[PDB]
Formats: sequence, C-alpha cells, structure tokens
Amino acid sequence: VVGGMSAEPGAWPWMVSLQIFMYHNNRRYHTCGGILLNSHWVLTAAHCFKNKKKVTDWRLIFGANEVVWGSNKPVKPPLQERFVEEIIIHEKYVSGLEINDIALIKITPPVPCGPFIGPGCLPQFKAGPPRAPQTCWVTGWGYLKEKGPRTSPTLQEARVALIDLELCNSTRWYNGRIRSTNVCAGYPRGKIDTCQGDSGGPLMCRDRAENTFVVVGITSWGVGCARAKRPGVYTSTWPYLNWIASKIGSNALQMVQLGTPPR
Amino acid sequence: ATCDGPCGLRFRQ
Ligand SMILES: *[C@H]1O[C@H](CO[C@H]2O[C@@H](C)[C@@H](O)[C@@H](O)[C@@H]2O)[C@@H](O[C@H]2O[C@H](CO)[C@@H](O[C@@H]3O[C@H](CO)[C@@H](O)[C@H](O)[C@@H]3O)[C@H](O)[C@H]2NC(C)=O)[C@H](O)[C@H]1NC(C)=O
Ligand SMILES: NC(=[NH2+])c1ccc(N)cc1
Repeated sequence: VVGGMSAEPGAWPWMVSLQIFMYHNNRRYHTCGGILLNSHWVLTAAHCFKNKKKVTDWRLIFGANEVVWGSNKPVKPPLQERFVEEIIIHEKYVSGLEINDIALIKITPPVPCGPFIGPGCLPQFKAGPPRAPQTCWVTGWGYLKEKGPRTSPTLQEARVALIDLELCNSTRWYNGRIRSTNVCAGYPRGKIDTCQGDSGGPLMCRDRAENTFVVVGITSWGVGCARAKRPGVYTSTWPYLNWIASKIGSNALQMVQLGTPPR
Repeated sequence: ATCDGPCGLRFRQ
C-alpha cells in the first residue's frame, strides 16, 4: 500500500496472504491478498491465479501481520498455513480487462478462528452500491511505491476516500474504462492507494455512526499506484452476493452479513 | 474456535 502505516496485531483478522509456492526449492512468495469469509472460504481476486491454476501452486497464511519474502520455515501459531482445495474463478471473468475480477478459494484443512483470525462482513442484499462520501480503509502486503521490487513485510493500512463513478470514469480520469460492478477509492491528488500485491485484498467501509466495517470491494487494478486522478479500481462485492451465495451456500453468506442492529 | 459468530469483528485479542 502506497502511503499509510503499519497495522497492529489483530487489527484485521480476516486478512489472508495468498502465496505462491515454488516446488523446486520450497520458497513461498506473497503475491496476493484475500478475505477470510469462513472456516473454509477466502474471497479473492480472479487475476491472481493467472498462469497459476493448479491447487498446489498455492499456500495460504492466516493470522499474520508480518510476512516474509520467499521463506521455507514453517509458520508458528497463532499464524496458520493452509492448502488450496479449490479455485473458483468467476464464470464470466475477463482476463486482461480485469472484468468480474472475483474468485473464491476453498481451504484445506479448515482454519480455526481465534484472536488473530476471524471473518469479515459482506454487504447485504439490501445494500446497493457504495454511496460516497464514506470512511474506508484498505490493507495489504503489496508495494509501498509504484514498482520497487520488494513488498511490505509488515501488513499496511491506509484511509481512502470513495470516489463517484461518474468522476472516476470522466475523461480526465479513466475515461470510460469503469463499469458498474466496480468501485473507485483513493484521492484526486493520489499519494495514497493500493498496489501490486494488494490485489485480492479488501476495501472496508462504514459510517461514522456505525459500529462494524464491511468489505465493499476487492482490490482489482489501476493505472500505476497513487497517481493523480487515477484512483484504485475495485470489484464491488455487493453485485456478487448472487455468485458468492451459489458457491458457498446461502447460510454461509448469511453469517457474514450484518443484521438490522441499533443505530 | 468456530469462524462463525459476529463478523467484521476486530481485535479479537
Ligand atoms: C463510462 O464508461 C463508458 C464510457 O461511456 C463514454 O461515453 C460518454 C458517456 C462519455 O461522456 C464518457 O463518459 C465515456 O467516454 C460507458 O459505457 C457505455 O455507454 C453507453 C450506455 O451504456 C453505451 O451504449 C451505447 O448506447 C446504445 C445502446 O444500445 C448504442 O448506441 C450502442 O450499442 C451503445 O451501447 C456505450 O457503448 C458504452 N460506451 C463505451 C464507448 O464504452 C459506461 O457506461 C460508463 N461507466 C459506467 C460505470 O457507467
Ligand atoms: N490500486 C491500484 N492502482 C492498483 C492495485 C493493484 C494492481 N495490481 C494495480 C493497481
């Protein structure tokens, strides 16, 4: 994440680190982020699995705050490590343009939720698309600056602003490349944004009067990182409740949706 | 240590 500071242990217990496991040397490399939905599913970005669709090219790390580049050493609790049992890229995903960039991963064996690992919430059917203004945060182990080979060993976080799509799409910004299933978040002057390695990660929001945060998007792409008028483009989770529910089950999704509590 | 329960819960610590 370009900008923003490090996070504190337990601050975001649904963060999962998708890694690529080179078998010819047991090295693990963090390449994408992800969101813990339940004991056995993780929501992520589709593009992540490009040229990597074999369930054994991956390893999942939960309950982490500090992530090390290529490492072979096992992970000691509370950190957890897991294997991919399934990779479900969205049926109408479009590579390249990064459309319907959303995927689901089934874990094996399942993870135990504790002080450093628990689910995140998704929007309610009733939600509709993210209305600005609002206070959102993004987290991730990606680059700290456009390019710059090294990723962040310590999970980072940053506060960002939702931008209307009519603005995000205007000529002087993305000039048409944005669609209704997207969500743009960042700043007009940039400086703060996600970046490679953050992909698959969450865009969480809520209102000043509200208690809990909610994953309203998955980091998808953008033009560089932290550039003027080029906000990060995210996959709006709301329009995919639909698909999510058809893969993970109704109740499962129900359990990750806030009710109508006190305001 | 089920993963059910209220979501969006932070600092479970
Ligand atoms: C922004 O992204 C798309 C760009 O639209 C562009 O056109 C103007 C609105 C302009 O001011 C800029 O904002 C931008 O350059 C836009 O996608 C489509 O717009 C139309 C309506 O959806 C499309 O339809 C046209 O209308 C009829 C439909 O039957 C017909 O003539 C033709 O088939 C066509 O569909 C048009 O094709 C799309 N435009 C392009 C070039 O992609 C998006 O809707 C905007 N984003 C969002 C999220 O709404
Ligand atoms: N936030 C961004 N501009 C961004 C995020 C991820 C990515 N792979 C490219 C760009």
